[PDB]
Amino acid sequence: EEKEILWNEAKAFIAACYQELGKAAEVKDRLADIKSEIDLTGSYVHTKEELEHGAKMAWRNSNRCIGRLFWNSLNVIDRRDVRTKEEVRDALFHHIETATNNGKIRPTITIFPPEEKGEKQVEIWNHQLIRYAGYESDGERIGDPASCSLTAACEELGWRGERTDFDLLPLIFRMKGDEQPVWYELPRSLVIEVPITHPDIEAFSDLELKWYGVPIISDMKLEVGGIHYNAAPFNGWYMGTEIGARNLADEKRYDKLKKVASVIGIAADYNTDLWKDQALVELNKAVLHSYKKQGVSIVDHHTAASQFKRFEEQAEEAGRKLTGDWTWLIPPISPAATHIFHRSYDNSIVKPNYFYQDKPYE
Amino acid sequence: EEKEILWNEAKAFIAACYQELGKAAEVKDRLADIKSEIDLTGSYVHTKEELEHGAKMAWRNSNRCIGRLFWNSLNVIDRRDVRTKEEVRDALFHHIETATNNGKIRPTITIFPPEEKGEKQVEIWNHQLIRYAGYESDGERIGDPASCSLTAACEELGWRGERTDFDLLPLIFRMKGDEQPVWYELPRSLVIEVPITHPDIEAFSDLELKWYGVPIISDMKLEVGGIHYNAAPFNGWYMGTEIGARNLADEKRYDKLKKVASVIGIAADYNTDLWKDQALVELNKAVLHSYKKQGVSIVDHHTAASQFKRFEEQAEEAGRKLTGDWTWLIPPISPAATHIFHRSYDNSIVKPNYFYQDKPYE
Ligand code: HEM
Ligand code: HEM
Ligand SMILES: CNCCN(C)c1cccc(CCc2cc(C)cc(N)n2)n1
Ligand SMILES: CNCCN(C)c1cccc(CCc2cc(C)cc(N)n2)n1
Ligand SMILES: [Cl-]
Ligand SMILES: [Cl-]
Repeated sequence: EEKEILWNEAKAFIAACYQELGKAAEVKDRLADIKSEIDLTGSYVHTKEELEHGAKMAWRNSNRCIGRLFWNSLNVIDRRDVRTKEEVRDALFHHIETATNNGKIRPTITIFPPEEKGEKQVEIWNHQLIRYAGYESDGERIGDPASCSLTAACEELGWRGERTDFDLLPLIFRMKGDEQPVWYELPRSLVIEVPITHPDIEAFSDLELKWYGVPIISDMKLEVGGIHYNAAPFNGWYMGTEIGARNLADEKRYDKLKKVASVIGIAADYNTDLWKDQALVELNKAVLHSYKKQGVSIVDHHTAASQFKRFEEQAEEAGRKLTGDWTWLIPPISPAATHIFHRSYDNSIVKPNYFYQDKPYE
Repeated sequence: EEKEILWNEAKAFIAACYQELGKAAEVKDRLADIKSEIDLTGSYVHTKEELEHGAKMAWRNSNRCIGRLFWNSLNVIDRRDVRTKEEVRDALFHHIETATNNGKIRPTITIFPPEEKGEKQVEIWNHQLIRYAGYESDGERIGDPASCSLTAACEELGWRGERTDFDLLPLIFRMKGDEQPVWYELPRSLVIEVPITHPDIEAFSDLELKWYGVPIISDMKLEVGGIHYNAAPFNGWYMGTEIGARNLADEKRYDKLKKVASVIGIAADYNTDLWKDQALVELNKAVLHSYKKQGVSIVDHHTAASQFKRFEEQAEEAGRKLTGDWTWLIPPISPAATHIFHRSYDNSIVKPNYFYQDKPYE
């Protein structure tokens, strides 16, 4: 069954990929090569062209992603050659540096060797390559609650956080053959962070808020033509609402709305004053202002939705079916102000794509 | 097939209704009475208790409605006795008066005779009993665009609007046997309206905005135990976002955000300033403030979601499955600030319920 699944996925991907690349005449011979390769080895190896276009198609097929207009300019780094934990570490350091690009963020994916018999070659434990630690002990909450379990797992391995609200977690990953992951502290020179200030309200800096520049998801599986790249971290630039309406605002994250209300000079006592909504708007204005002022890439949700509208138009013009997940495409601030809110989307799963996988901690 | 559908729906409804009312021992005899009644007449007649509880269950089963905590206090008015258009008109005038209750809004439904062989006895053309007219001619848009087709249909029948931005549409409905609906101007003494002002910004009144107090949906079908009450107008009180984030804000409705931005003293030039979000918050604050100041019932979306959370808890405690439509339950302002955003809902259809039906205009 395994090989049959692989071969069927392979035929569908190669046909589609080569058609898009204008190389349809080569499909037959390539498929023959593949079929024999599967027969002999139990798997097959993507050409660099297939891997690159496959990663791009996967992004294009990501139903929940509003940022898909730019799918074809994804920067794909082929690291299927890595064999050592130093090579992996250095490839991850390099991804951060090249994606960050001094603030002019480049959407990038680094692709490590794929699973073989479902056996992972490299297993990345981080949810994002750059993320803050979280702690909870004796009623005291410090840092990002979303990172509590990973933070505890790191501290089991000999790492120790300073217990600031913004401790950078180390990179942590496990190699095939090793029982325990290794961890490496992030060189701070690699990590751009942005202090949050407000364009009009000087007191906003009193909150001492900041966030990191580049979100780099490192725990999803890239699937291309039946091959499972469980380790393939990717990044874009932030949409401001992710920081201002979720990371800093959610009660189960940094939970800052009451403190925001206070610094902007409004009462936080009555639902009918809409103080939470007002605080959310000002926090989200501060986030965009701060990233722009520092020269770090960011997009606001209105511009992002406008770009997504163009992605819809491009899909129809290219004769491709559009798929989307309305519940994730609408922004968490003023969603009815975007065209997304007012239409529906087919939530069908198309491959290549990115998929969740089980955490090795928890 | 018709009678079989009716009989099956009847058995399911009577069993459930009588169980909830603690009258399960009476189910068998009542069902016998019903089965014979269907045999002889082709239909059956609800007792006043069944009709009342059926209307309440229907509201309780309305997946898209955040206001369902109060389903059991719905005020049901049985008008299955009406036969003349004057009786219908007067029943609709009465609904407005009793539901309005001098501003202390009472959720109310008035139930007219049901369809017989799919033949309607009374056909109400209004979408809501109280709504503003809309006009479009030679590039000029006046009033509420959502009412353009109904307004044109009214003016075909001899009505003429003053072409203000807030013309009250007449009541319009058709009786069985008549080819044309009749229309009746609404007595203004029956209609409470609220001028929109802002608690802090005096200039807000310069926009000369207002809205009506009571939303009374009059074009949905109530279905109870296989009986189709196509004419059964119902009302609640508004959630403020319906007025401030949709009716006055949508580009295809009153489209006021640019004018709001100007009166609150902010630029409306850059997406990254989040001027639309800021305008939406202030407009929505003004709406709540204005209804409260005038003593007209209204709920803000935070309080409404808190009530809905209690509805969820009540459902589990009563051993009833909960159904909901996430896409409609989340408010259009700060949805992630509500618990609704962070969970999922089973969107299954349970009867009794309210259903869309074809418009007789358009
Ligand atoms: C260029 C800037 C980008 C922006 C602003 C953006 C924005 C977003 C947002 C807001 C989400 C919603 C998920 C959440 O909030 O937790 C999302 C989902 C997603 N994005 Fe993007 N994205 C971008 C680039 C990328 C890239 C480069 C990839 C991969 C190559 C990608 C793949 C995805 C995937 C797979 C999801 C769904 C994750 C899930 O199911 O939980 N995005 N994106
Ligand atoms: C008491 C105050 C009430 C509030 C604040 C409320 C709020 C809402 C809101 C915001 C919607 C979303 C639909 C839209 O925005 O267009 C809705 C849907 C609905 N409500 Fe309520 N509601 C209330 C009372 C009632 C009552 C009394 C009934 C019937 C007895 C009812 C039946 C429904 C139905 C059937 C829908 C779905 C309509 C559709 O599918 O388009 N509601 N409600
Ligand atoms: C619902 N999403 C769960 C968390 N995961 C797996 C996830 C996956 C993709 C994107 C996100 C949001 C963080 C993010 C990532 C990227 C690549 C870009 C961006 N603007 N924001 N999160
Ligand atoms: C998506 N809804 C389409 C318009 N319809 C049919 C509809 C039906 C029920 C409720 C609404 C919103 C207006 C309304 C009605 C009622 C009874 C209460 C309320 N707060 N708001 N609209
Ligand atoms: Cl994030
Ligand atoms: Cl309305």
